[PDB]
Parts: sequence; C-alpha cells; structure tokens
Amino acid sequence: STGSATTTPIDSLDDAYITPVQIGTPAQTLNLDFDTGSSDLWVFSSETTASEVDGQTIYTPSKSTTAKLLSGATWSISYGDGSSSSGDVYTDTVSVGGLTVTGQAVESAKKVSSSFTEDSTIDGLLGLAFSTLNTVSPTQQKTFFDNAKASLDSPVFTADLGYHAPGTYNFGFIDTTAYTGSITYTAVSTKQGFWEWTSTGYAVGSGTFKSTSIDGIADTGTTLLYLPATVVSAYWAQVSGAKSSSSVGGYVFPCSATLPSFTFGVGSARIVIPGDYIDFGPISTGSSSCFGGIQSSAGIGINIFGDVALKAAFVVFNGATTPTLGFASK
Repeated sequence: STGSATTTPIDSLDDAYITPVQIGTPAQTLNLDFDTGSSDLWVFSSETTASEVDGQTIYTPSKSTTAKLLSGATWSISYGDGSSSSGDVYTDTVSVGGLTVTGQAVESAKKVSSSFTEDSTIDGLLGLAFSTLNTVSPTQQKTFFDNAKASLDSPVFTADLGYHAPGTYNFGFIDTTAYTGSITYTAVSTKQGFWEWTSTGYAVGSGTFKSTSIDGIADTGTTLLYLPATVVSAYWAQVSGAKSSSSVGGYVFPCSATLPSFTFGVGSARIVIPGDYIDFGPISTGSSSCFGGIQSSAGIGINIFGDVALKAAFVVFNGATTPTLGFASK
C-alpha cells in the first residue's frame, strides 16, 4: 500500500504545516502537524477543557463506531518550546492520503497549553519519530508509520515541504519526479528516539565550504534551523546590522537586508537554503527588525534541522531495519 497527502503552511511565514487526517467511522477530518521530532498522535477532542479550545476541529470518539477506549491509558507530553498537552487514549481507524491503519492509538487531549489553544489552525500532532519516545502509559503505543510499515510497498515516508506553498508527505514510495539529481543517504542513530544524523559541514553564501561534523535531528515539527553558536555567528556576521538580542530571544536583522544562502553537507552532497527562506519577518507588527531563521542551539542541547532546512530538500525517512535519511535537491 501507499499514501499521499498535501501539507500546507498555516501562515505566511511557514511557521508550521498542516496535513488532513481522517479519524474514525464515519471519517472525522482533522488537520494535524506531522512532527518527525515526536511520537504521539494527539488531537483536540470532545474531552478537551472547553476554555482551552478556540476554533480547532475536535475529534468526538462517541460519534465513531470504530473508536474504543484503551482502558487505563494516559499520555502527557512536553515539547522543546515549552508547550504541553495530556489526556486519555482511544484506538480507532486513521487514514492519511489513502493509507489506512486500524487500531491506531489516538491520544485525546483533556488539557492543552496556551500556545496550542492560541493556534486555531492546528487540530493536533501526528508524531513520526521512533515509537520509543511515545508517552502513553502504562503501555507505550506505536506511531502511525510504525503501524503501517509492514503494509507499505517500501518501509519509508518522504517529506517535501514547500516554501510559502503547499507540499507533500508520501508513505510507502519515493516519487522520482519530486526531486532533481540523486538522493544522498546518510546514517541515522536511533539512540535518542529521533531521526538523528551527522551533517558534513556548511557554507555561508558564496563562501568556501567548512568541513565539520554537526550532529542533529531532522525535525518537521520545528520551524527554524538551530545550529552551534560558532556556525550561527559566522552566518549572521555576513548580514550588516544583524545581532543577537536577548530581549527578543535570538538573532535579528534589518528587514531591509538581502540575506545570503546557507549550505549544509549531506555526505559529499550539498543542500542550499536560499536566503529568503531565512527571513521570518518583523519581530512585531510594523517593526523594521526581522527575526532570523537560523538560530543558536546552545541552549537546547541538540542541533535541529527544522523546516527552514528541510523545505530546501526532498527528504526520505527510511524505516528499514537499519534506518537512514536521504536528501535530494529539488
């Protein structure tokens, strides 16, 4: 089997991407944030505290003839940005782009933090990291990909995020019309539960490539590119007027600037992020100070190849017995 679904930016900055997901019988369609940095599929629901729902579409399990309470199971998750959610668990039928999994753990939110309430466009998350990170207790549950893997034509999914434009998530097959050149595959460590790999170095604009190993994760659920402070300083030093602002919480730059590209290494290959992808617009409405799309990881504890980096590529998440990542230009 295979599946194919369009993913769409939630706003003009590509702050995140939503993908429609069918849950239950009859189908209830919710728009979920596919997140290769986490492993829980959770939804706003009829159980969510009423004051914490503001415009989201909710899953109502009592209206699904295939929903069943997973007796005694609870979940609770905190994300790197400080947001969180928690609740109870049903199993139900879940379909993405024509690919159906029966018995998928659908984690129903009883509580969500303010940043989720305030984002009316995201109805929940669909985790695509390794199932070892799933938070369901006392019986950990599998991700949608893990459940589908054996039925898929090939045990893979691909991320093709657009720049200010829709893109595609495919399950079970590699669309050879979606990229240019060849796909370069690179080793993955699953020891932290992430799609963790090692970049071979970087370049700033037209500058020379610096060969240096950068360990980090391929994370569709993080907006920006978070890299070591040495690398980030080398980038922003090429932008007149750019500076790190403790009050804003990262590097800012004059909105009048033209930003240079940033290249990252994948083995012997190179992925080029155009400068425009690194502009996240005014820090506040009407400001002439703009927020940078490349930021220091020094306070995180891990480097993060988020959407800024991934949307410059066609990315293969290969879940074969030894997982790997593939990157191609497009």
